[PDB]
Amino acid sequence: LDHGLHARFLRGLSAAPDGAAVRIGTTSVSYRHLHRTALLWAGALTAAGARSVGVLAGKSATGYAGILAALYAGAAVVPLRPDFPAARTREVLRASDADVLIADRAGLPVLAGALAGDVPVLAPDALDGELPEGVARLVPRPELSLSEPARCKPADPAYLLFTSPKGVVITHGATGHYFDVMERRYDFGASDVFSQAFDLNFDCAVFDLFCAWGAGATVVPVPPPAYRDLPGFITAQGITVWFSTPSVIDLTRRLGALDGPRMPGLRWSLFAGEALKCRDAADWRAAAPGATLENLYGPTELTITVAAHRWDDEESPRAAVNGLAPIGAVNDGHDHLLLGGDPSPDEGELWVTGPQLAAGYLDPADERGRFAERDGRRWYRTGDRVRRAPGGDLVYVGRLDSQLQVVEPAEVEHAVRACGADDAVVVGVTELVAFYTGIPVEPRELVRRLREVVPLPRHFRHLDAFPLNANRKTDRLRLTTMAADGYG
Ligand SMILES: C[C@H](N)C(=O)NS(=O)(=O)OC[C@H]1O[C@@H](n2cnc3c(N)ncnc32)[C@H](O)[C@@H]1O
Repeated sequence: LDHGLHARFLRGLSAAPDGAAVRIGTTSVSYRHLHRTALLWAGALTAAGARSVGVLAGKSATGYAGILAALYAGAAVVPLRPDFPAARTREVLRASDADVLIADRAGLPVLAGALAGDVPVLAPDALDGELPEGVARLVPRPELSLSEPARCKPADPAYLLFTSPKGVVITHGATGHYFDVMERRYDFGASDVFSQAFDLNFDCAVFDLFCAWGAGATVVPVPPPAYRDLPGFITAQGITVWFSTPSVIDLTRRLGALDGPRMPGLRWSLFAGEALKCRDAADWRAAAPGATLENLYGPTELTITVAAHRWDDEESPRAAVNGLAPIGAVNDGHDHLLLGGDPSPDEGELWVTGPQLAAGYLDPADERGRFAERDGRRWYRTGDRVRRAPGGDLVYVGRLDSQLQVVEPAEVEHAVRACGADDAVVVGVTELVAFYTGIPVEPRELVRRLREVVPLPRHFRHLDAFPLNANRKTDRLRLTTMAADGYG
């Protein structure tokens, strides 16, 4: 089992071959059935010489098997979003130099557009007349099926993932170090049931898949209606491990769904992608009291997550800064610094180096200003302002470049929440606009409260919800435009 990332799936296969690898609605696909499908598809990918495989698919059997088939063929997985604009998907195919495309039924309608810039398509569910004319089809033959998955070197690409817009090359070796280190934090086993909440083109979906599969556990895609009541969905499905952006907490709370211990069977409550508020952690924890909660942090260029904090109902609120839970300690095997060009013991840009470094970007020229040399080593400059609490825990404060002159928006946001908002986004237009959710407050009352907690924005906007970007993060760029249009 030295194959690479996909060796995690082989370990599940060995532990629960006939157990459910993926549960899609009212049906399951077994490890064994995914394995054989991937061997079959990989034989076709191998015969066509595939080094990079576009996976143009949703949360379908085809899409999960397509990921595995790509890895089984020794190729990088290049996830493509069927619901993304076709022209964007064209750019990604060009940039990644994808050799083959695997498409499910959600991918078919976008495929004519996707291929309108030599790239055969493996689309099991399609009829011939459903592929655009010109496009050659990969029809996997059982006689060319591999007898076993390709074995890859730690340097080989496993995944090509795009940030929000550069292509990041994630290696087998880096995911190998990642899962080795994350597995040791947890107690996953074959009876666990993992959410699959992240989109397939977002790096955290790799944790969903390979932590579950590494344990012989079951992956359960979270369909969009489920967000009307996440705790109901978790309990109905017997989900033991939950992982998402922490926006789902305020969402669930707002809908009245976060009242009482509605998730008794949950064991792990994991959040990544944006700042986690203390208050949000404690609220989720009351709703899922038998689940350990963790705040997981990191950028795509450091393989999935690169720091972790295990929430403690008593200690974490003490270490909190600006109402935000700590991001904790960097993953084992990594060093970090907080730079001001001089290191600080207290606060600065977080720089990290270690085995989880991406191999780099699809265009090396993009590395400059992002990857950096220091003390003979290669680091990733996160562009995040991070503080060290007493205790040693790191705490994320904000984007390094968010500072203004009129000011640290994150301190204003914290003051708005201490005055009663569920959440706040403070942006510049130079003056301040403070968007907030929660109970509406007349702005002169909000100012009175803010002068009481911090002895100020000139404009306050109440929203039912912040807008979210493609990754289900607060869309701060959208809000900055809303501010400029309204008050420029
Ligand atoms: C978790 C996933 N690797 C991710 O979100 N990658 S990303 O490249 O899309 O975005 C990374 C940025 O999200 C923010 N972020 C990610 N996880 C976070 C956490 N737990 N707390 C605060 N900020 C976080 C930071 O600004 C970070 O640099």
